[PDB]
Amino acid sequence: PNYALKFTLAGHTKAVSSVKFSPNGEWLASSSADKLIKIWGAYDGKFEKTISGHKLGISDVAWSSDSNLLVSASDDKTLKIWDVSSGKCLKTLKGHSNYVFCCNFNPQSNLIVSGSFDESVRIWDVKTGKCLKTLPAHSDPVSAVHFNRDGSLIVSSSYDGLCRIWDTASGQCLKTLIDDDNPPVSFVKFSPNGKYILAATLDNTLKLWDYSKGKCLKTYTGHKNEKYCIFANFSVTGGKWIVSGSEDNLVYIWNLQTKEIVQKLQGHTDVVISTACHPTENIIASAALENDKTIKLWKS
Amino acid sequence: GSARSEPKMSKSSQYRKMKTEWKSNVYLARSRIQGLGLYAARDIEKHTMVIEYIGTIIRNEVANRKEKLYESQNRGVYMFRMDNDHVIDATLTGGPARYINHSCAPNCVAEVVTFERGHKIIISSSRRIQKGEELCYDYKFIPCHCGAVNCRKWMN
Amino acid sequence: RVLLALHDRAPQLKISDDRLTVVGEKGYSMVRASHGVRKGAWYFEITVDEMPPDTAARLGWSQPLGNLQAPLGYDKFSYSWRSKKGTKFHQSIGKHYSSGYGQGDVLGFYINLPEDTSEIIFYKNGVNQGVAYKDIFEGVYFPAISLYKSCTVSINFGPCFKYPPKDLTYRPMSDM
Ligand SMILES: [Zn+2]
Repeated sequence: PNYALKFTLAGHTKAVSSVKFSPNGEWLASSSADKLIKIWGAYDGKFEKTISGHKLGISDVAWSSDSNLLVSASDDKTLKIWDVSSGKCLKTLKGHSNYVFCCNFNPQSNLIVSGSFDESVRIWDVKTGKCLKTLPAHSDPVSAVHFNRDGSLIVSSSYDGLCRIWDTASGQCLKTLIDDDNPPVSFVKFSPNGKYILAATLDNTLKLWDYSKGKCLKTYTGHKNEKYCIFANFSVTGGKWIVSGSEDNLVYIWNLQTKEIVQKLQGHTDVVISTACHPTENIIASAALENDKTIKLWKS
Repeated sequence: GSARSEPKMSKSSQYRKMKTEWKSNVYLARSRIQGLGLYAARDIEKHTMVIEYIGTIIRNEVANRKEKLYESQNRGVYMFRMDNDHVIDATLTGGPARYINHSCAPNCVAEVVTFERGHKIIISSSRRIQKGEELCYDYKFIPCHCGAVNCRKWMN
Repeated sequence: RVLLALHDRAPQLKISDDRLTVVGEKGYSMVRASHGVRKGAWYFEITVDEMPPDTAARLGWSQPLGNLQAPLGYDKFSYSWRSKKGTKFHQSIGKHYSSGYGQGDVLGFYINLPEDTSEIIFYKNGVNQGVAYKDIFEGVYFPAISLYKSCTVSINFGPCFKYPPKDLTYRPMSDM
């Protein structure tokens, strides 16, 4: 465990919100809220092209199989259906009335969910884009949408710790999960099997929650997450690894069985908004907000 | 522009006739004000009774710890007072009526008919409420998301 | 005569018809006495007669502008000490003091109150339980009782006390 700095991805006008790697080692664009998506690289920061022309800042952008097809979850209550080599507004998604926080293409590449805050969540079509359903996704605003390994389950996060695994074919979720905290959950996600969900309970104790029982496996220590948005990552390249984001200008990389403090990596100048992981190689990015305006690549 | 970069900072008998049809009255339907609400697969007529506010009776003082309970799991945002003596909870175990919302044109009011087991919050009608109209009550103690005609866009 | 009060009650509380005994209500609401002082070292007695298994009842001095419905120890007006696991309370927070009281004792309470020319001590079978806190506020100091299921405790104000200690110079409240 000697993960060393390799590159630096600067050149931002506003704060960077997210990094999300390509599924097979292709790209990592500037998924920020700066009205800019510059197609940066994952291996060496290879600048490809400029895809911009937005009205407001993008909360997060989606991703595709070829890491090209996008849809903008911007803050102007609209969504364009994007392509890299087009630069053209195909259609417009309408049905929100607040911040479009999050949107996803499923791993089968045939759905466009779009998360909202006043529960105007609509699951859209990739081809047509017709108004289908308002969803009562929580009692609270949504802070995560995700699709599992195959694409029949939708996890969603709340401001009181609702791990609702929404069904794709029917629309009725199965199991309600809870903690004794009152957690404003910034992010939940699936696993490579869909059974363990890492929520956000904000007293420096983030828990990996089971599918059926709703218990936790191993409650980690030594991390800093009480107010700010921090993603949730795992690594399958070599052995067991735990990678997350930080707040105190560090890079959080640990192991699952230990629950210790064995590696933290200085090098940032802001609260780490985002880290991410790569399946075959230990190529790890680490993004931060406006007081850094860089995305620093890491590699063993 | 980002919210992610910003940190998160005669009456009794007809009433029991209504008591014998609680599955038959409504089903748990939605409302696009916020999440759910309550619609009907029927036309609720004039002087038709609907629901009773039941659940877990708080004593005189236990609300002063229930307000601390509201800071753990954010449990009850569904309040309605019984009286000066007591309050009724509907969050741990009790009445499932915790999805009756409010728009600033409420189509129901609160009325009290008293049994031997104490004062009970009783709902009736005064008009023929049609199919699918959301039942919602005036509060009289966060802005609304309804889009109503001549709407105050508040709670009370 | 040093006795109880009329409207110092909740309707679920039953001040008994002897004005020497309070009957417990199964919840937790505060009943208080009627004759108190403001400055000086004074004394009375609560004779705890009978107790069920696994109870919770808190006794101590109080001021009348507190909560009429609280378990005792909820406010800064008053202190308390619980019959189970022996805990002193400041706004009803668990701060471990001793082990609580049982069946067949007298809980006769001492007060200390200086002034420019203040602590609350609890007794139990004459045992000096120690000091709860120091430098309490200004007001009229009533006793206060909140109980379990309908048990039996007695109050006492006469100079023929059951357990008179010999460690402090105190006065009975019946001199009023
Ligand atoms: Zn309205």
